[PDB]
Amino acid sequence: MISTPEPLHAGHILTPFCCGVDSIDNWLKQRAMKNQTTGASRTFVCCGSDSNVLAYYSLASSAVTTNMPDPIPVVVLGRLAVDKSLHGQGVARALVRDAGLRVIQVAETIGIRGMLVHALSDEAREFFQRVGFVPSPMDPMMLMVTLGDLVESV
Amino acid sequence: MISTPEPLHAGHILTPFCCGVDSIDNWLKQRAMKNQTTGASRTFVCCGSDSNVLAYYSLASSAVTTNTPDPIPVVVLGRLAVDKSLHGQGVARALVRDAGLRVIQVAETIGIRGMLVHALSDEAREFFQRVGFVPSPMDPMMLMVTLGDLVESV
Amino acid sequence: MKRETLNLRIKPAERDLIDRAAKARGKNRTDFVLEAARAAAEEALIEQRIIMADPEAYQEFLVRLDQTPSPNAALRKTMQTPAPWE
Amino acid sequence: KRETLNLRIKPAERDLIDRAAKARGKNRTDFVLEAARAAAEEALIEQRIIMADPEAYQEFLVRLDQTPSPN
Amino acid sequence: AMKRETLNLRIKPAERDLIDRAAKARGKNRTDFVLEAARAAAEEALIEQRIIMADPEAYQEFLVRLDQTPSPN
Amino acid sequence: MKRETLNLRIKPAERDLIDRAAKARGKNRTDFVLEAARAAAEEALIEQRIIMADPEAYQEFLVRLDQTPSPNAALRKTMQTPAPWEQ
Ligand SMILES: CC(=O)SCCNC(=O)CCNC(=O)[C@H](O)C(C)(C)COP(=O)(O)OP(=O)(O)OC[C@H]1O[C@@H](n2cnc3c(N)ncnc32)[C@H](O)[C@@H]1OP(=O)(O)O
Ligand SMILES: CC(=O)SCCNC(=O)CCNC(=O)[C@H](O)C(C)(C)COP(=O)(O)OP(=O)(O)OC[C@H]1O[C@@H](n2cnc3c(N)ncnc32)[C@H](O)[C@@H]1OP(=O)(O)O
Ligand SMILES: [Cl-]
Repeated sequence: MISTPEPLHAGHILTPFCCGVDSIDNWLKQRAMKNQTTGASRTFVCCGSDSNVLAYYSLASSAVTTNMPDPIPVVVLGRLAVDKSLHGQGVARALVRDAGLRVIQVAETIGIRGMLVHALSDEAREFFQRVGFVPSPMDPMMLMVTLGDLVESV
Repeated sequence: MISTPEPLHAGHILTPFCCGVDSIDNWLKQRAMKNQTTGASRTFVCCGSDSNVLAYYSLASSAVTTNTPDPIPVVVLGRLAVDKSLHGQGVARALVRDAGLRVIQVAETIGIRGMLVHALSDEAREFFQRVGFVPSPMDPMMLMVTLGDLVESV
Repeated sequence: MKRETLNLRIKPAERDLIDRAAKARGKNRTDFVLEAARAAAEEALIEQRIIMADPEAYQEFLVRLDQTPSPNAALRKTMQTPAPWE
Repeated sequence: KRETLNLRIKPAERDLIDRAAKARGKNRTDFVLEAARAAAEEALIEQRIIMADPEAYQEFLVRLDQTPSPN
Repeated sequence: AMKRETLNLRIKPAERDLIDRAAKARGKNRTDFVLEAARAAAEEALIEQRIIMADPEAYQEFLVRLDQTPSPN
Repeated sequence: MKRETLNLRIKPAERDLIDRAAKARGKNRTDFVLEAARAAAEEALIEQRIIMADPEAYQEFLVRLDQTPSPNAALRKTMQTPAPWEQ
């Protein structure tokens, strides 16, 4: 059975994680623990029976601007992936909900106004649209949920 | 009085360190602890009365190779700096000796054949020549000591 | 779903360094370069701390942020569906 | 006069690189070649110093931190 | 020919020589090395101002709250 | 003093982003760019995992590595002089 999303630490077992996208498997195994300690991003993991990561996603703080207006703080949803063992069962949708609830509970600290995600393929765009993200005016492969839509959704 | 060089950790106080080269002061305060944890390089510090770093240097493993054979493992002496309070008193030369003795004690593990340093100015080249480095055939601003010269020098 | 050719101007010394690295990894030259570019591209996009918008796109973005909250059905289902970790 | 590296690339893979290059203010060629150069240096240092003997590399790291005593 | 748009630097030759060595090491031209370094530093400077230095205490609370378990209602 | 002009071809949008960052730091445009270039240059040089040699330089490097060990006076003084912390 899959544990509650918690911050990645050195006790989590990464090697067997396979979501079917090599680069996203590699990032978890090669870069995630380093990111976690340097504070580049914050990674959250679900575990199975033996501290083995079955799923993960990363959040980072970012800002949107133009051109000199004050940039808008946003949370960027980075990589998100589920072990193939758990595909087609609402786990990824539950990770997006987990991310959305984090964004709500932190939003007023530094004035987060929404959550963005960079779709890395047409497949990912379809998936992100399918759980409630919408294309941004900046880029059709850069999707968003407003803090307003998030808060009203709960 | 200045402590024995030990690996940098989070308990070391970096803010007051001033060697007179901003970029080298900044690296200690901004990048050294991050490098130490990701394992990009290994940083060694001398401390004074209150766990304040008075001096530091970094070592990293590197390799030399040729254009178009097995690359030659070397230790790179990176940034090396002494608080202005301690200038002109053999501290920096003693840090180079500390580095040289580390290189000797580790050399056989992976076949280190020498120690390199990248002179960032004519001042640094003069200093590095003054404590026993010699210009490499690759680059006059890249200086070296062979493991053979190091071992025989003790 | 079809394959495009990308011809990239490269110094021979840069090409020879990639061939040595591909050899060392037991990878074909094309896979070594494409896997390296894919990994770097996802990193470049995800790690953007400052996202720059064209001015017209930026004001539409601000219009949507300020708009009367109207969550679509998909987002409602995402946020109201209890997690497998209960 | 111009030396080329020839890639067969899926259009979706090319489109992701163009988005990443745009975000970095680099041209497509520079983004791909800089990424390949960085990966190549990493692949070659990892082979010669870590993967030739992982156990020797860990001992190297252990011994590097130990206090040097000349006598 | 269209216009060439310029950023003009007065640079000490020893500083220029250090950039040429670093660009060489990276296989980049001098212009790209300097502009890529300035772009990366500019993005860092701007995100740090708006999100950390506008209120360092608010930023730390943000980090604290981000890790706490989300519990709707 | 002994300063040269370096004229760099830049997209206006890239110039304007640097000006915004320099403003935020209370820095002059030239100092922001030169400090960023200096920091990146020392990092680029120091963190070279693979140091590439021209073939002729490489064989001289190999000759020096293999040579009969003859440590110069400066190196001998460095390695034999006790540190300030050895008491
Ligand atoms: C762009 C980034 O930041 S990373 C890119 C996204 N992640 C990856 O590509 C990694 C590899 N893939 C995976 O890990 C998974 O297949 C994921 C993350 C895409 C989805 O995992 P699942 O747990 O199977 O999704 P879940 O069961 O919660 O389904 C949620 C919704 O998305 C849909 N969906 C699931 N997989 C996909 C897919 N591959 N493409 C499109 N839509 C999908 C589901 O049908 C469902 O919508 P519905 O209510 O209309 O039925
Ligand atoms: C380039 C890299 O990768 S590391 C960068 C290192 N260089 C820097 O610019 C850092 C900033 N400066 C400093 O912190 C220091 O002044 C250092 C490291 C240059 C020297 O520190 P000190 O402790 O004063 O040197 P120390 O007292 O051990 O002197 C040893 C020898 O170096 C010489 N030396 C000291 N400072 C300098 C200098 N600025 N230029 C040239 N030679 C110098 C001494 O005269 C002595 O030679 P001698 O015995 O033949 O007279
Ligand atoms: Cl101008």
